[PDB]
Amino acid sequence: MNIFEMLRIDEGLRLKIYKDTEGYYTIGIGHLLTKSPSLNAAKSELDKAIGRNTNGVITKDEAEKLFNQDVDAAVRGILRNAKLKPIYDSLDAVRRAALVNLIFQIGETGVAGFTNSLRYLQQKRWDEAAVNFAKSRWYNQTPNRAKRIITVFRTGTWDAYKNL
Ligand SMILES: [Cl-]
Ligand SMILES: [Cl-]
Ligand SMILES: [K+]
Repeated sequence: MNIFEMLRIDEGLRLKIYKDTEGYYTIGIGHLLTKSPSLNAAKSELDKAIGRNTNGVITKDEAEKLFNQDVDAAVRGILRNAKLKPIYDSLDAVRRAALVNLIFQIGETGVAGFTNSLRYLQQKRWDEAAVNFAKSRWYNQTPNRAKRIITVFRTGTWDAYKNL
């Protein structure tokens, strides 16, 4: 198991523009295209992303391409976040992956309300952070996925992703 496989399990793989759980235009492996309700706009974003005139459908390889970029950028931004880096730095590999996954999903803006949960992680108070993470819109709107992420934050093992 690793961040790519993990996120690959959580976001799936779709080669054609689709709407995510929030109803936004996305493609590939959870690659958000825009929060705009306009399909054209989404398609434009796609075109900008891939670097060609696609008409909403991409190849597997392309999809993977944007996914690599996505993971990398997420990590990179966590590292540029003064509030985030310390957290990340304090965690073991598995847990870090959970953190990247979370940010890949909700973004820094998203991660912004997790202050208290992040702190419990920092203090290595696993169970408490776990309870805390659950009290959030994030958990409420994507409870299955949240639950896995949370088990990883709590346990430090990939058990939750075993068998998926
Ligand atoms: Cl992009
Ligand atoms: Cl879910
Ligand atoms: K998805």
